[PDB]
Amino acid sequence: PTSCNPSDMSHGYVTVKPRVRLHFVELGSGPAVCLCHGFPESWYSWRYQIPALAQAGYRVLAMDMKGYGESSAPPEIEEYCMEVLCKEMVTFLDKLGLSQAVFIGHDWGGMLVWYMALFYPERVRAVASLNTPFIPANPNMSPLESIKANPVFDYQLYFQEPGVAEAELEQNLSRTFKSLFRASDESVLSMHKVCEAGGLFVNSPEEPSLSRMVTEEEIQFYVQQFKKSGFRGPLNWYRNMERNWKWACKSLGRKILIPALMVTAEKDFVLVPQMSQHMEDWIPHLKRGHIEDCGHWTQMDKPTEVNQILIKWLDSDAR
Amino acid sequence: PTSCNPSDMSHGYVTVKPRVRLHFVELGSGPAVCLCHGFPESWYSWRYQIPALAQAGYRVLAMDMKGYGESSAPPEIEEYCMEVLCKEMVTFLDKLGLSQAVFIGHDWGGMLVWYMALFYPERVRAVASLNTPFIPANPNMSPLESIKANPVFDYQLYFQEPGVAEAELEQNLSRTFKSLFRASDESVLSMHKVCEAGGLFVNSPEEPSLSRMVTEEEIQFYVQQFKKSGFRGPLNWYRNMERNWKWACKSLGRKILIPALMVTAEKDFVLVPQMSQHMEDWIPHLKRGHIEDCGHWTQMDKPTEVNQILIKWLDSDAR
Ligand SMILES: Fc1ccc(CCNCc2ccc(Oc3ccccc3)cc2)cc1
Ligand SMILES: Fc1ccc(CCNCc2ccc(Oc3ccccc3)cc2)cc1
Repeated sequence: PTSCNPSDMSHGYVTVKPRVRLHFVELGSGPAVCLCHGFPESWYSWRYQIPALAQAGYRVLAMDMKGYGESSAPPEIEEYCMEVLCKEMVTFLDKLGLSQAVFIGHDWGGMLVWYMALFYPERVRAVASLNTPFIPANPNMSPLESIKANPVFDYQLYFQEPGVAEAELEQNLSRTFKSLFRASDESVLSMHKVCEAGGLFVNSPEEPSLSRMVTEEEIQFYVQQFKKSGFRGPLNWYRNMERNWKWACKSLGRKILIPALMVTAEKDFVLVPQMSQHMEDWIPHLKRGHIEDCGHWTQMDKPTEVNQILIKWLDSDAR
Repeated sequence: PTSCNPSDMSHGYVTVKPRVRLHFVELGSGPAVCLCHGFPESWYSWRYQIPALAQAGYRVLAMDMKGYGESSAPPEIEEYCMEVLCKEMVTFLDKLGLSQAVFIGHDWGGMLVWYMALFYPERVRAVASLNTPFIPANPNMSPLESIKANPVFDYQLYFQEPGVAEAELEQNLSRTFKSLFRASDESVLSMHKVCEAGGLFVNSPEEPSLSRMVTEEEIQFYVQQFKKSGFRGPLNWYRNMERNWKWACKSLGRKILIPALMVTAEKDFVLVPQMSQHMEDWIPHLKRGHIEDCGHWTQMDKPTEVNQILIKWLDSDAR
């Protein structure tokens, strides 16, 4: 599928707060579709979707989320809680003069678009998440109790204290992204042996091989971007579990009423399909997509399939 | 009417050639409307139109034309001929993934959108010019002969040799813009005594008064921008008369077929309404607007009237 050359794009910048400006890439005409990547990614993670959606009749805005790439990376950890992040995206729409947009996210980005749909449905024409499900906040279950429940979520504990995961992730960026951006069958990480035996990459190859999903050129683009601000800002998306929990609790007792799409990935072994089992009771107008042989990095892994699911869903529920 | 605060806008950048990048301001959703200012202006000259068009259902892209503001200002004089300028605007659309846009221009910008309509009608949904008429090139009349015919066009002779007009225009920028941006009844310039008696401002007040059209704050914004690249780039739009003439001649014998609007200003004493007298024979689907009591700086002078004319015309001929 057609990808993007970064220098052949239109680049947009919007100031949402005094020292915070968001950067995005824009292509196409028609209804606005805002794409929100996950950790640790970039607008470039949507490179196979951007020209496909534009060609289908949509105006695509692919974000560099806060902390990433050309967007500002404020130092404070609380700048990366979901409450602040969502209101900045509302300001973003305001500054662009957009009454609403379609929101499509993946990973942390998918969590963000769910909460955009939940607290600002007025500004969200339609919402779609890849991998990330919407589970209502349990006001009786603290976040630490639920993380320290399912063992696959232990890498988030290693991500908590500032400076620790930054050091491992920044020490060699080419190794970091070549180790992460892999299909499920090529995976070199055990996300559970994380917090009692070194770190993320302690038992990974020092010079890992290049996944079938990516070229060397695409690895070096990610490498170049995370040389701008490093991994602190991206990691701070994990370091507000308790505030996100309290904020999410303030909405308990309301459903998401707008058109919605949930796309699950068979081989995403952390955000497993089954975690989405009962979103129908909270999201009455939910449509579904499901992709076989697809790991976590869904847009890179199965670009054709995701393109067909999104366009099919946009043409029937967003327009 | 609602204006714009510059820092509350979305700013876009597109690279159309190796050392040339165009800057624009963007607001709204709906059909694309590209606004192209004149000499010596800025995207800010459309400040009263941008929020009005967006509110009427249009996606506004207000350009900093080449040589101006935040857009690149290459040094070569030939970079500012109409042939190069128009193809860069085509590349601009390409990079944004826009099959076509509405083009609205004023002054030199209006000349540019006429030639966009003439050589690239496929990419122009509809075209509108304020003040600037479309007169077909006369292949028997050299440009110097026709300028040295009507005496009001003698300031263009003073603009020819590089460095001369730059010095007068840059010596005090606050004086330059306060002397230019005036209603017809407040005018301090005789554009004909230009080339045999000093220059543009030799018999103008050293500290001119502030026109009823503008505040001090708006003057200082123009002042701030023309501190970036100066007046050379803007002046170079006048220094390719013979190439524009030869290029325009290569199209003789064709009409402009697309929907079109010509807006004349009663008190524009250089681009007088009567210069547009016979554009109907070359532009069959031409609509007209006309604004009384309006000088050259049409968007600043009569903002309400221009807003009503454009929106009325867009809703019936562009959508
Ligand atoms: F190989 C890889 C590489 C990166 C990842 C990132 C996945 N993390 C996204 C995410 C989505 C929701 C989150 O909120 C919580 C928090 C606690 C419990 C349940 C949900 C926290 C993180 C996964 C595998
Ligand atoms: F007070 C002011 C301040 C600025 C201006 C600028 C007006 N100039 C725009 C323009 C439009 C077409 C042009 O092409 C020619 C060239 C020769 C003959 C006929 C048309 C040349 C310039 C006027 C009055």
